[PDB]
Amino acid sequence: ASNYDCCLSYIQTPLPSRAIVGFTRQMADEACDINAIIFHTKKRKSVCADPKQNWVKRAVNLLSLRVKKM
Repeated sequence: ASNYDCCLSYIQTPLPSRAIVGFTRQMADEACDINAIIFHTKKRKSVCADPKQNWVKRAVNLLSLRVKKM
């Protein structure tokens, strides 16, 4: 096992969604072989955070209802 070369660079530091302005979902196939969360904080470029965290899943969660009509 080893860290892949997903987006620019994996989320070297998982920050709270309180600093996440925007984000998107990243599929496992392209430059990434795994799932990652293309974060777009207000003080950090496109961040790639694997959807296996509490902070990530929290940000992706609000999105799960956002990118899913109900």
